[PDB]
Amino acid sequence: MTVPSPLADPSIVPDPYPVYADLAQRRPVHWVERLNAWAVLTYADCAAGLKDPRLTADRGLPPDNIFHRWTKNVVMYTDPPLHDALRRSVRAGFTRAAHQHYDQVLQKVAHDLVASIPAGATEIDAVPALAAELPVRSAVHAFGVPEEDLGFLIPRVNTIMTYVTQEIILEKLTDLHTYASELLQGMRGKVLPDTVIARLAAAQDGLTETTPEQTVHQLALVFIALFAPTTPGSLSSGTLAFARNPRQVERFLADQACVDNTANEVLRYNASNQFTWRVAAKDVEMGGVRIEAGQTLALFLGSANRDANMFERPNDFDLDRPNSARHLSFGQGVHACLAAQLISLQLKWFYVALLNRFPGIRTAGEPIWNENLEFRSLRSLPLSLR
Ligand code: HEM
Ligand SMILES: [Li+]
Repeated sequence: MTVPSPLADPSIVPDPYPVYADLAQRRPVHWVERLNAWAVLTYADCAAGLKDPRLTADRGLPPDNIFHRWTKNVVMYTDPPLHDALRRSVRAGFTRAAHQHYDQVLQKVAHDLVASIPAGATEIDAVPALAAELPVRSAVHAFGVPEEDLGFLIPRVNTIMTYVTQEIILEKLTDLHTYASELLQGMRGKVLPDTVIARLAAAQDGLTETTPEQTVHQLALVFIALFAPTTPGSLSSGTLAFARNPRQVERFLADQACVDNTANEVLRYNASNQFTWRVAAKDVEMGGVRIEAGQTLALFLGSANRDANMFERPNDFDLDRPNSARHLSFGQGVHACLAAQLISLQLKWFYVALLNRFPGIRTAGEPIWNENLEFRSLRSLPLSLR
């Protein structure tokens, strides 16, 4: 627990993959002091870890604080059986029928955003112009966040997501709860019909295994996830991958199977959430290391996704890869991303619109990355359009 590791250093965020690969070969499970946790780097160990009921997500200041009340009442930080009740209680937003509707909505929203870039424009910064914007348009039109309430919501989520005191974070999380409960009573903006939130709102008279107060907690989680840097990061990193791989732009334009695999290969190529957290409920052994009950683990999804044992030539962005769907960028098992299909639709329709209008995208200078590996996301992506 005293051996140095570079994994929590901002210096590796621009390109963490050679670091992951060097460390995995020698110490696939090892202690990272700045994370206060055991890093887990291989695909096999990350996948086992996500499936392991001995590893809890219940990670939970005065004891009645809102962070504790929130975490103990949302799917992301609870274990079965409560987790499973909480997850069933939001199923109405994410049915097969709902996704057939979101498919159509997201095709149009992505098309219209890309079409708003003048055809004669020669350059853009694809992060603010596109990657930051499409998730907001999707939040409004697919999820049903009222357009008129974005001024309230987005800056508060940005503050909560800061890489600012503990007091301020508790205040903004309190505000999200206030907003969520008032939204459901018609006191805030108008929720568009047939959206995720409209469906959840209509389901509230039918609760059987969760409480109205838990709906409020979970909606606060949804707002944080919606405006987190994860969706922008996926959009911008995939845009960079196409800009650096013109042969894959060609394959995308030539082959519907490549289009169909684009969301998953983009997600595999760069996990936005490069690691997620677990706590050992009981002693476990991983990577030859005895991890004791109570200790924290960081499962490096981003490393797993470039493990050559699962993905041959893992550093190739390859739309013809046959097993891209095995990526761990949405996790796996109990806590697998609630919005996985919504996100993959958003990604698919973005690249359809982008590469048909601007097949000639290329970088116009070096991309600039952020400094937080956990929520890894380009700050700027200067892009020539022609
Ligand atoms: C590219 C965008 C996104 C990525 C890469 C992503 C990634 C993830 C990952 C890795 C997990 C599993 C965490 C774990 O096992 O500890 C997860 C869970 C979750 N995600 Fe996403 N997410 C994205 C967008 C969203 C959005 C927009 C929403 C809005 C609803 C969302 C809602 C959730 C929820 C509620 C969970 C917890 C599910 C449960 O515990 O049962 N995610 N996500
Ligand atoms: Li940043």
